[PDB]
Amino acid sequence: PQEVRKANIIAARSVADAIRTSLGPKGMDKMIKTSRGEIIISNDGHTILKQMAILHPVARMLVEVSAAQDSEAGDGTTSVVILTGALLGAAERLLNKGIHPTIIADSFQSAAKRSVDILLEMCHKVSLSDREQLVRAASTSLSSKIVSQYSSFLAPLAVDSVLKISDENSKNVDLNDIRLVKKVGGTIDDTEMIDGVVLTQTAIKSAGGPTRKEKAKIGLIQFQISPPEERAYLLNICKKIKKAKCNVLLIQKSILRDAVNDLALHFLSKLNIMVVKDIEREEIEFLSKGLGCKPIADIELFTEDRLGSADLVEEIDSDGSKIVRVTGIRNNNARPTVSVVIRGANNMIIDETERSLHDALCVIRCLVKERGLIAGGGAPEIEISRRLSKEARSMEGVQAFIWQEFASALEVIPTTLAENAGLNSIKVVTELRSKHENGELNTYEEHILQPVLVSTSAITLASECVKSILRIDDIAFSR
Amino acid sequence: EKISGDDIRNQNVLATMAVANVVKSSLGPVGLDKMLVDDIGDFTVTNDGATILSLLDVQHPAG
Amino acid sequence: NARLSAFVGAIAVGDLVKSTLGPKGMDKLLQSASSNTCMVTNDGATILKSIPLDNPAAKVLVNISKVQDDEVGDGTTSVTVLSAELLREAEKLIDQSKIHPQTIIEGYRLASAAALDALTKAAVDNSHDKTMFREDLIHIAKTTLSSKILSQDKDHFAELATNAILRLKGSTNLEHIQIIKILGGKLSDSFLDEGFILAKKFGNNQPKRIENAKILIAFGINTFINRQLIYDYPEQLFTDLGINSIEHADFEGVERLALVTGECDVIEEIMLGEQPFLKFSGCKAGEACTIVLRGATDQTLDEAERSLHDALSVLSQTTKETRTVLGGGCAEMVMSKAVDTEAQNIDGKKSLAVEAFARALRQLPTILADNAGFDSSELVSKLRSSIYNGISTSGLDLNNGTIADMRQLGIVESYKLKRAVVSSASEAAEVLLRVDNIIRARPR
Amino acid sequence: ENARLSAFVGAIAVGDLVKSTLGPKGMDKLLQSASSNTCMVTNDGATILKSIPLDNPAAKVLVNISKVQDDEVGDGTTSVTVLSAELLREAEKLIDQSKIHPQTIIEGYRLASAAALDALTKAAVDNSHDKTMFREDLIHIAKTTLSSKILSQDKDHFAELATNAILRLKGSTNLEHIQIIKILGGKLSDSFLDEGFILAKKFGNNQPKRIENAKILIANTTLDTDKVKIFGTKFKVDSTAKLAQLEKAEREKMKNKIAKISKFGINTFINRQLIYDYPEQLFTDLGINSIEHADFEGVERLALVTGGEVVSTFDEPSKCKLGECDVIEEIMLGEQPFLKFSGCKAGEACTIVLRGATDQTLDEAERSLHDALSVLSQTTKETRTVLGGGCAEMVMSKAVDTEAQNIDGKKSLAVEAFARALRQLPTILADNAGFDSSELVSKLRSSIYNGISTSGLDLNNGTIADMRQLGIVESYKLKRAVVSSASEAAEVLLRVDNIIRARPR
Amino acid sequence: GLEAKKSHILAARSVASIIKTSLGPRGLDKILISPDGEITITNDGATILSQMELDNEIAKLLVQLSKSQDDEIGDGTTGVVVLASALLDQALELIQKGIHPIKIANGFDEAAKLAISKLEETCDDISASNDELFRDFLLRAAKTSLGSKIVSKDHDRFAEMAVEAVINVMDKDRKDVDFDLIKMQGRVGGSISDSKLINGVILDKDFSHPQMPKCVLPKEGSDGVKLAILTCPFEPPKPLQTYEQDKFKEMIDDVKKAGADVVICQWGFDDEANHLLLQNDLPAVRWVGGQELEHIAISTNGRIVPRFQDLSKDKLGTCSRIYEQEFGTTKDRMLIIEQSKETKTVTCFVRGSNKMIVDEAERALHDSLCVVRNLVKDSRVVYGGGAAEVTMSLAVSEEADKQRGIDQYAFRGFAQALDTIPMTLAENSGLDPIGTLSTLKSKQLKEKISNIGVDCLGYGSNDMKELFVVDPFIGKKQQILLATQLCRMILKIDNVIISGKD
Repeated sequence: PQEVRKANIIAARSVADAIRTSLGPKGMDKMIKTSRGEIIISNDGHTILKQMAILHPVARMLVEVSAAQDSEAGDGTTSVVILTGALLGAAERLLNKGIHPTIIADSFQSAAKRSVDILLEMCHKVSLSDREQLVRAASTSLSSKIVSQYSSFLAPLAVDSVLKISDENSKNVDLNDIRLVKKVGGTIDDTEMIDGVVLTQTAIKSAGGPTRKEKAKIGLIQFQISPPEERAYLLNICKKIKKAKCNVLLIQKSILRDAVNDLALHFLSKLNIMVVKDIEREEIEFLSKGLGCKPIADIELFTEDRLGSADLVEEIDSDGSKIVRVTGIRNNNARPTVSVVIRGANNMIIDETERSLHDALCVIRCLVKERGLIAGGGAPEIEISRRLSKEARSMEGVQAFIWQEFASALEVIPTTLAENAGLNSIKVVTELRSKHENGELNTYEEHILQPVLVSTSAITLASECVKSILRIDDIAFSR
Repeated sequence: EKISGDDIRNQNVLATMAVANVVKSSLGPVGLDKMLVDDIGDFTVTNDGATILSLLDVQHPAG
Repeated sequence: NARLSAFVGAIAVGDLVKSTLGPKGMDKLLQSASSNTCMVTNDGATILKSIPLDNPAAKVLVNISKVQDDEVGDGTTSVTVLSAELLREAEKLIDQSKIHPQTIIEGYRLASAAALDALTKAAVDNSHDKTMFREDLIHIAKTTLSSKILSQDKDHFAELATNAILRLKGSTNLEHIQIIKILGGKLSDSFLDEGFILAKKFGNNQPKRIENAKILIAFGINTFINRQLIYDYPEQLFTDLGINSIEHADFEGVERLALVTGECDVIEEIMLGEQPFLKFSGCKAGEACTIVLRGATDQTLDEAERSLHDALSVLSQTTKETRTVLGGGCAEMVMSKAVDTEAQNIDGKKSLAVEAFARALRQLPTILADNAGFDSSELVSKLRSSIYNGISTSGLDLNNGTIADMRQLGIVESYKLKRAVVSSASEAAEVLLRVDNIIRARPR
Repeated sequence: ENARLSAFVGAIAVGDLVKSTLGPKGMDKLLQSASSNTCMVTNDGATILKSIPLDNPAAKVLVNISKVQDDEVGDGTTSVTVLSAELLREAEKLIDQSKIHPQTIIEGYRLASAAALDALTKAAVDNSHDKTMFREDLIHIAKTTLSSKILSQDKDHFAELATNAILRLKGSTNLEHIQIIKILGGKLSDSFLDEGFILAKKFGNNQPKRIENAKILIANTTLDTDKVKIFGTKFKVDSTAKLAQLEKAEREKMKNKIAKISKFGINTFINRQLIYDYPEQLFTDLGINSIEHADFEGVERLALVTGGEVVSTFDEPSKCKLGECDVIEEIMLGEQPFLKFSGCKAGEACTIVLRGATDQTLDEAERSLHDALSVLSQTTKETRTVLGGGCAEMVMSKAVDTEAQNIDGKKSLAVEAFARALRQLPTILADNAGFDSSELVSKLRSSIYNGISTSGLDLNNGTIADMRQLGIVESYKLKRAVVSSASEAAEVLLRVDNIIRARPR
Repeated sequence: GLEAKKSHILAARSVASIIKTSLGPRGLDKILISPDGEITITNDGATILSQMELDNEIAKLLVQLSKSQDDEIGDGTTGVVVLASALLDQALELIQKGIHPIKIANGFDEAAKLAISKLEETCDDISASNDELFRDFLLRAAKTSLGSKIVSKDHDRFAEMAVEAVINVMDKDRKDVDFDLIKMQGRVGGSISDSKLINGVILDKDFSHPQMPKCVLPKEGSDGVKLAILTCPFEPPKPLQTYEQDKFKEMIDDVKKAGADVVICQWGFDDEANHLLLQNDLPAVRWVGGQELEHIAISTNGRIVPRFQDLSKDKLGTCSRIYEQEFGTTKDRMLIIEQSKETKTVTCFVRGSNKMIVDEAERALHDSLCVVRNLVKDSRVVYGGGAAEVTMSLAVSEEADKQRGIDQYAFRGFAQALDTIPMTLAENSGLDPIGTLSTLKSKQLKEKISNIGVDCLGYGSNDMKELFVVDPFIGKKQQILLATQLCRMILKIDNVIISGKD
């Protein structure tokens, strides 16, 4: 049964070694040409593994590991693939010695739990009450992005956004509740928090639309205003909405029929009922959470108890933007959320700006689950191997040899960082271990910092990945 | 198919070299022109190197 | 040609699930033509039903595994592997051992009686000190939850399944325990509730809390239950009359209500997992419980459903039969001694047939030590020497790697579960030994 | 892997050639040559193996092993190859299911072979009954050997000494139990027989001439004048007296070993070299008797008759195997000091003291005596038989199963598989005779398993019958010769991990 | 520079992997077939490697080194080759990481020197413990090599033969044992219990005519026994019976004036030559090899006489006596030449009932005589059998963190390469190599620093210090030096050039 595992390890090692060249900003970029003729270029490990269309069944698990890497930690999608292949490469000599993969798999889970406590003792203890390190963490992370001078004002906006939803014991917080709406026009210097909610579209541009209303109710309605005499059919639709005093109508976007008839615009103009159409399907679940409302399919299902409250609903005047904002949801059951509007002249600005804020919110969220940060650049990978050197002598049996090979696989990550930078691989690693007798974590003066959750999740996900790889002893066709 | 290592690196250099060697004759006002034939069989005669690269059909990511 | 295809074809069936046996076992992966349906699971019933087989003799073990899954739901892998080991040794019993095939059948019949007598003499139950009997249910629940993701929190899940069965005190029917699976939260957040949590609400707009309600399945009733939907106008008319109507009641929900109630003291509506729930209170001698498991993803819940249903099905049978035996390779080792004991007086042609059954009993713990990373021939032989003459207590340990007592480590098994495995597996092997030829009619 | 396959499948294919020829009812085989007109048919197992050319380098080893049985005895050569081939069939099942070095399994065969030889001894019978007729024939043959030898002067006295030196042994017939003392200035007719082990060159000066309840310890050390050659070693000393002081410090550490001698509870110590007066003086206060000039031969012959062992080092106090003798008497005969031992535990031995007129008559009398005792003692292991008919083959099978009770973890399958090879002999005999091997052997093992089983293989009626009533017996010498040869044959093949292909001719 | 570094590691690994299973007393034997058709089976790695004829350029270095190991030590045959392959396997992982090959060569040289100083502190003294305990090591030295053979029953007899032989041929000044001064001779037949120790050359002879006496008379209290060594044949002068007889009377006068009892020549003799030598009680010896004459002058303190006119009484070899002693049942009836004084050379007499037993006993005695030389040359010794390699591993690995730079990884790879021998002994003993290696390291740290090795042959327990199992330190030190010397020469050659066969 070893021929099935050895074939999967070698096939997965070639994938990990291929992504290994993409580690770091100076790493080698990989090209993938789709059958349709599209060619993409980037160093992202999650994008390469997704568009590669790997036919190997076990190698497809790296996509799920890279997906959870960006969803939990938010960084290290390339490093988790390298660490996964490092354990697979070290497991090749383990099988040659006659070791069953169960001991190999059970030792990685025990070594991953002990590696967390080693990093926590060497990590710097920080708290969320201090905003000095929270602003500098997100500001230096944007040095790899187009934003440079405007990144100074973007850091405190992301800090105050997380501190409201972080609380204390909440631990993990869903990132889908943070919506970044990009729109052409404006600039980066203009930002509005708008903690109530922010939509993705504009308002009615036709004649008669108020486009602004004060003290209105907001609710989700899946109905649509359409003809089947036609004004009498549309009058009963607007009359039932007036019964619950709902001045804000949100209609789900559908290409089947229209949203609101022009005849109904004159009816709602006298009642001062604002209408916002073209609501995307992705925002249906979003608006049902922060606003605390419920999707309403029919007109009979529409009730007053499912309607929220809005202080002032207005359409902000801006060049090529016209963004509508809502403040003061006034809902005790529904917790508030953060929706930030992104503006810029070029389309390439608001695009990368949204992705740049994603990595900034993840690193800050890493401090919410587990506080503290570890300086990157190969420091946590080498520090663990330094502690496991003397600990390997305290073990007994087959596992004693695994601790030595586990620390050897951790050296692959700092070695790749030296290779992609043009410096000598071994020479740089020896200089770091030479000064380890004096310095410990010292990169601190270079304003380069990394959260502890990235280094913790990379070891945990890679330990379970390789554990599940050795569990497949056969490949069968079942349809 | 997947090709890595120095084998694909040499093919990328020879591919750009083949494309470069075609346009080296049109460099400068004293240079020589060329004819670009399509699948229909027609062609054109021009000394401008900017219009040549636009009408030249080459399948290659670096091309 | 048929005997060679039936023997080898059945071993290939056991070679698929050989890694799914034991808590240290491994997961098997399957891939269809669409390649997007691949799922990683260790369930033996899922592997056998999903994989198509053109061998007609292999289809017999598939239907037999379905009967074993309906009685308990676990141990289906051990039945297939044990049936495959009897056929693997039968190849040596026929060719080179000069044994009649019917003699092999009669050999397992006399050997099955010795295996059942070994489990009877080793079955010890304690009627007094129910606290000791409760601990036995905890150790049995740990073996049922093994091989599944729930093994992480199984230490906390041990008291969940044990205390749940103690709240029944009645028929073994599993319709009293309703399983509800809600996303979010860790697995350790699951709790035991006797209030009969309902996944559906009642009425359009009606009061949540109801006191002194009268449950009527369909008068002066405060609660109405209907199987079909409800029209708009009477739903509003029922509110003015003070009658609360319940909708979307399936056939499974009606059978659970008949085992509880009618009238109830308090009906409280709670919000968990973003969905209205109904927790009843103040029933009349409620025998029903509700276990709400909190998983991370739908894939974790789908595997936890049948994992908990199979664990409670074995604990439900422990109420009728209180006798327990020591597992973890110890149960198969004790039965191996009774086979060689009755081999002292035996006929000529039946001797090698019954002695082959003794080695087949040690093949099940042999695979258990394979997936555990240890050496099977080294560890089992050291235990066999101690069990050989007297002093039989300890059994195979899958963690430390030494010989330790199963009673001290908390590893025990039910007597009713083992007698069903030795039975069904013996009857499954006798069918395939009889067939020397297979004739299929011309299909249309 | 092909090295073991050539040593197993290659050997089994050659072993199965003579396997069907075992027994008078066994099969036959034709040996064909290139010209095909020179061929022949024979049932001999040794002829078929040697005539067939074998390019297998592992099969050539089995041919040289089978030649040992022909030169040592020459009977049952086919049974040795068949039994050795069955050991490879069980060893192949132990290896392929393990893939560990067979040397560990080889150690299990040695422990199992010891239990097989002990089971054959308890059930062994003999034709030695009515020894009165055997004693009259032993004295007549002994006088025949004395012809042409100087011992022919008196036949009656010398043949009587050899008669009482054999029948009175009741044990091993090896010449190491018979001590020969040769002295000068005496007559051959004055020779006498003594049951005690006799030395010469009496030990000690002030030591007593009588020792009661003596214990025997074997050790090798030099307590007198250590550091034999001091030449060449650099000596830096202020005075000459420091050189002799260094030897005293080296001998001072020997006091701990002398103290361990007293801890053994022994009253007598034996050493090959000499002993200085100071460690000898301490032997008097501790009650230790110092015996010197024990050489080597006389040590081995004394340790076997007294039930002791020989060791040159001390591993740990109060752990050893010691012999004992009740009375030690110091006498003098032939103008030479002699020693006399008596009262040994289970002591079986004798001493023949011959008095010659010169050195030529002494050497010729001892060599001619060993040739006469070898022929007479040859009949002790001859004609002695055991119960046959597959019984003794199954008795060795159940004896190994007794060893399978207390056994190590890795040696459990190695020893148990040895009993399976012993049960392959009745399986082969049942197939060659035309009977059912599965029915007969299974019913034969069930009866012999526990108690009161005289049954055996009966080929006339095709069933299990009592061999004692039919009078079916086989020689005990053939039993030990085949098992010992097959045990050594399996060692030669298993100890070879890799087999290089032989040069084709 | 590309495929050479990868091929040299795999070529030397496959050749060294042959004798890995034969290491130790439990190591399995092999079947060797000579080109003449003789089948030999032995566990000695020197016999297996010497019989290998191959064109592989890398594997030829194993044969060139093995020839010098038999003379210097003799026990470094299998152990060094396995240890040398361990340094090559660890160097292969460094080449893939970009480590320079000469740095690997110089890294193992500096690491070997540091491990020697560590064992110098933990070694123990023999003669300082006791004088008789030293002889107990010599008695049990040959018992270890002979314990795996039938010879182990009579092993007590062969232990005393090696003690008295080395003392005579070796002086405590230089402490050197020359192989040329030890004559190894054996024949087929007899038993192993009749082997005797002779202080001089044997020189088997039938004494020509049977009337000549089998013993040499003292000749009226003369000093020793004078023998004549002639490098020229005995023939009448040429560029008839009475002519040659009269010429023989002039040449025999040189023997009578010098007083030589026995005459030894390199060439045959005539019939009338033995007639004059018979009445004078002068036994004739003919057909003597050239190398046999060298052992005669060294043992008897004689000289080489080139011609007949140079024969003198001072150049005559002196011995105690020459007699013919029958050995067992063999009809050859060899002779014994004794001395009674300490000589500079000895001759080993070994017999056996089988041709293989004789050859296996002569080679086992060769390694036993070399251990005695190392025990006298170096009193400090260490406990082997797996305990020495683990001690060297923990010593280099501990000093690896203290030495920074590139040599930090060179010390780690050198420490892991030293773990191959105890794991190989653990594999050759039928035990878990990884599980046993962790046990030996745990007992030498948490408890106390001591020597506990892996048991190849079944013993009572661990801690061979209790069983008094000793190995020479300078013998083990010579093995680790030849291993690093061989590992460099393999790395120092990156080129492979071979021509065709015409």
